[PDB]
Amino acid sequence: PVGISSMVEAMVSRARIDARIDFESGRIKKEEFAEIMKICSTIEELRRQ
Amino acid sequence: GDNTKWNENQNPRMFLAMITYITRNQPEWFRNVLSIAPIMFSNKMARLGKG
Amino acid sequence: KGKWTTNTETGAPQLNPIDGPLPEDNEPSGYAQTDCVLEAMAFLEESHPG
Amino acid sequence: VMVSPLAVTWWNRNGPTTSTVHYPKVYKTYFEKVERLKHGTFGPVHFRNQVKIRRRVDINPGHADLSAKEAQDVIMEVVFPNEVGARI
Amino acid sequence: MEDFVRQCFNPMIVELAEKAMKEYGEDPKIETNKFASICTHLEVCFMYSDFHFIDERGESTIILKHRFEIIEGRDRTMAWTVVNSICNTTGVEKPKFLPDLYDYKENRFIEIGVTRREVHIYYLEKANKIKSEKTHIHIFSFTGEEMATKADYTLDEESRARIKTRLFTIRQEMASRGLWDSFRQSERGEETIEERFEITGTMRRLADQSLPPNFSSLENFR
Amino acid sequence: NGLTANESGRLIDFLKDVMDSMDKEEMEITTHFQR
Repeated sequence: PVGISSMVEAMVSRARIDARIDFESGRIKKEEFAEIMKICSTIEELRRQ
Repeated sequence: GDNTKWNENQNPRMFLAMITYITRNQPEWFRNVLSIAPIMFSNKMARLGKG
Repeated sequence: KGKWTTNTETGAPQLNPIDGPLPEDNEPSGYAQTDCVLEAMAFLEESHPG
Repeated sequence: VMVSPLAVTWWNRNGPTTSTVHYPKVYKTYFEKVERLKHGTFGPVHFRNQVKIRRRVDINPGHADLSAKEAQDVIMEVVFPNEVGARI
Repeated sequence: MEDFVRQCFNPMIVELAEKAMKEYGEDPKIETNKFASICTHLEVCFMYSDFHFIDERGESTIILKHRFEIIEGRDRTMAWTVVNSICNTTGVEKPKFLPDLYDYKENRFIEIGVTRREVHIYYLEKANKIKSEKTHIHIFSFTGEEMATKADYTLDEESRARIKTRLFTIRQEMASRGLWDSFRQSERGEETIEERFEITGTMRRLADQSLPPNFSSLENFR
Repeated sequence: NGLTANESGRLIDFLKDVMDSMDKEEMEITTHFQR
């Protein structure tokens, strides 16, 4: 891979996009999508500290 | 035939001259980057093993 | 049989045999002539232009 | 972890079995080699002076006339479609 | 002009624009009109996205699923992978050029543009540049002129009016600063910086001692 | 040591960084000692 961005930034971006796509496809229930989104928010906030 | 002391009689200065001639009429940055390696090899220090 | 100098940056002795005296015996020598090597490179370029 | 060779053999006799149907398709080159060999026909052996010339030959019974870049693009499209990038 | 952009925008917008502009190897202190254009672009796109969701059935929702997915403000790699993922999951073929955002209710990539000039000229320019018929196009104007494909406004009238007012007030603020007339937008010329590799400092000194005996500097030997 | 010219990832950038480091007046290193 090539990129100036840090690991966590690309990781969280990919996580959000994949989560949204998977939920849209209907392969995952709403509870799992909400939980992964909450954990992604947790990761983003911990990234700052 | 075979060449004796191949790596002892080759001078980094001569490689610098060869690289300078090869890179004639070329951008200055390219000549510099290509010719720096012989310069570094000319002023080289060797560690004396473990002891 | 070369030129002894003292590096101004590392402060270490350095030996420069380029353009040194031509060999007088068959023993190994490090006295490579700049003009001869440049001539060889030029003739190589001529034989294989470009 | 650090394991003994015995473990491997154990897996080969007590490990979980899984279906293996894509393997002939995925490893298509090797199975092409074996299938070609099994159907070959041999002839007489001629004892005579052999003159061998050193030449550049292509060792690839199966290839689609692709270089490294094109092959990489196709492989990315098939295996990693989401990571292909700008290429079309 | 720089300080105005920094202070009259949300920190996220300025940070994203600065990172994206740096990602191309250009110094922000040099280019400001491009910086202003990209930051305004990010602001307008975020407003075009913020405060629109999709309910369970799949109708409009205004304060959950996000109706608009943003593509700008990201590295080439991230943007391209999201474009590919959306194209593969939904079915709409991806375009040769990077769009601006994507809507799931219409399941289509929509372009967003904000420019001082009239809507018609830039609309024609973008249409003939992207050369796309399956991607929605939306062009706004600093003076309120705004139009989309077949005059189809995806956003509700209230949202469009809010975005137009935001654009007008930012334009008024730049005019108050006095540099509005000297902004005139900008376009990416893809300027190529000449490669430079110079031998200076201690290295140069070393280069001066790595020559045959009858020379005193690298320049003379060269 | 405040030498971040190689962030681009290009080898030539790393060479520029090496030259700049050689131009530095002082260098800082980290050493591990166990006692």
